[PDB]
Amino acid sequence: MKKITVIDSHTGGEPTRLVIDGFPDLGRGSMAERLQILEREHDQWRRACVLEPRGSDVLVGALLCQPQAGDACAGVIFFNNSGYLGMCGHGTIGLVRSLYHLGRIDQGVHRIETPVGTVEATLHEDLSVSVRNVPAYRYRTQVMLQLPGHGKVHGDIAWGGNWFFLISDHGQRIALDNVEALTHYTRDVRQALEAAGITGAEGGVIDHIELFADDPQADSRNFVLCPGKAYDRSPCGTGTSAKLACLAADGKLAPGQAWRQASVIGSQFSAHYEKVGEQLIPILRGSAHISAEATLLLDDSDPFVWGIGS
Amino acid sequence: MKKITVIDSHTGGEPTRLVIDGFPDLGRGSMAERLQILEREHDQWRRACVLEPRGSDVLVGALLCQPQAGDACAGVIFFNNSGYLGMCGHGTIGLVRSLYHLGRIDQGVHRIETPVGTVEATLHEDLSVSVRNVPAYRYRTQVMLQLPGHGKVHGDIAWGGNWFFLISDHGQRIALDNVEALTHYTRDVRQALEAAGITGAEGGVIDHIELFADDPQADSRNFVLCPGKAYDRSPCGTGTSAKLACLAADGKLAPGQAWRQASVIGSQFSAHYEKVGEQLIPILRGSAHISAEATLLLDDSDPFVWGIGS
Ligand SMILES: O=C([O-])c1ccc[nH]1
Ligand SMILES: O=C([O-])c1ccc[nH]1
Ligand code: NA
Ligand code: NA
Repeated sequence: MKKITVIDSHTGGEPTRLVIDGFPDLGRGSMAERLQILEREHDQWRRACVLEPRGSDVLVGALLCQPQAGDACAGVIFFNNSGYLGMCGHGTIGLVRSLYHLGRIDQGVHRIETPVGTVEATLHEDLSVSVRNVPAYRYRTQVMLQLPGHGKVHGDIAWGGNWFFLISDHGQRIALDNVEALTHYTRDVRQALEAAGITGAEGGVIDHIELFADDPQADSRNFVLCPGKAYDRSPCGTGTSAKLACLAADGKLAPGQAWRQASVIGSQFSAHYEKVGEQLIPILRGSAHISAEATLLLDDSDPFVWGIGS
Repeated sequence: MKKITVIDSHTGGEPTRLVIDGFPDLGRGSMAERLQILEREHDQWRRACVLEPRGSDVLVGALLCQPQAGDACAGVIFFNNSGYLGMCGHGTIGLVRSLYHLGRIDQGVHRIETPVGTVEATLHEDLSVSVRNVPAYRYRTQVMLQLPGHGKVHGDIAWGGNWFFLISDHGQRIALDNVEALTHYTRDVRQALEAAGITGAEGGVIDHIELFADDPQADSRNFVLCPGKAYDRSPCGTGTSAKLACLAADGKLAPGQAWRQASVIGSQFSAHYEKVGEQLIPILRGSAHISAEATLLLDDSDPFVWGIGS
């Protein structure tokens, strides 16, 4: 039995499996270079960690890495049931809260290396975490999409640390009891995007889809389809970052102004942005809670030792 | 803060969360009496253990209990995302394999108390487990059912440790890549059963639905919808038990004869039955593997400490 030592947490219901020991050595390169090696040479390990039976389709994993920079407290690579993420907001909140749980950091400011750049997390007195994310921006606005059976929708294409399509005119009901219909709708959206050749910058695959609606207890409520067709239980840190860039460009949110984003299950992030140069810097605040301390055990006689399915 | 100590395993891909410490005390009564107490007074604990975010909709839990009988090695209560099970074949295989992992038993024959009676498990040299289940029987045969959009189907109503509706003339393709349509189909079947007021013996709610099909490498492949609308990744021990009773009554399987049942994801059980009196005793053999050793942590500040959702 190979062993993988993890701290499982969740942020607003969205889980993070922080791998603290047991994965193959990925060398001493950047987090982006280590991601390439992990995917190319050791992708079976991602599958063991986060697919059924030892994980779940909902699960996002985070491999804790020694960072290159002396002033960074950690590096991380994020992954899910289908592949690799860029940044991960809920995941970074989970990582920091987990490092605190392990006694490796205290309250204060920490820099975390990721495959898309270094972010800065503040662990507050209440143990919530603010993440100063990589820069966010809108690439295209009100891109028209024909949805069979639904008709035309318009969406923004925006980068928040992953690529998102953001839709307000969907006409769908956003609530936990409707996640089946919402999942089908957003799958159809991604299909339509793929059909029409619509990408982000430099042919970036738009693999996250988010729908927005009014909420009586927040500025907005969202539903977010992740690359592997599981939904985000949280308001989605990178997704909300993309949203801030869109609001700003539309003249609807100024620097420093708070924006409360509720998730499909009612959890909340508060967010604002700062302007540095031409760049918009999204800052997200939320809380994670520890779910479990676990050691995954990989039995060589188990036919699903490297995970179930395709 | 509060801790729940578990051994997670899976049987042919179907997970079992064996709770070995941390649940409230349920007294010294029978397993059935303890189930009553667990559900009435402590159902939040089931939810904390097996619902999101610390569990999954797929997960079946098994609370380890001290048995009443001096010659029993353990008692168990089984539960899922919706409520409580009776017996659980895959879960018993997982329990026995987990007790061996913990060094609490060795290879040989063990009696396990359950809410529907005592079963006998044999842990073999290859670490597979044979479970001699409680008696099984067919209650009604070829019950007619109109399915709006399909229509009509015929099924058997049978007890294998839980109540099942068993269908062969469904016209559905049974494979992992089709679980979405299979889930809808069985949901409708159950919908139709409730509509017509169809039950098992003494008003027994038929809460498991199973479809059967031919298989090139087994006698049959099945899809099993569990009470909480998750599917069984295993061939389903109690489900296959019910199947043996139906086959026997139809003159299609004699005592001692092997029946190989494949699951929707390709895992297999081998099964046969023995005849004692007017009773049919189903015997199921399969293998579990350990997934993880974990300590669930229940943070009082966590909004979802007792689980997400309805
Ligand atoms: O919080 C996020 O940034 C995220 C991306 C995918 C899932 N969660
Ligand atoms: O294996 C079984 O008996 C079972 C029942 C529900 C899920 N698995
Ligand atoms: Na509002
Ligand atoms: Na066959």
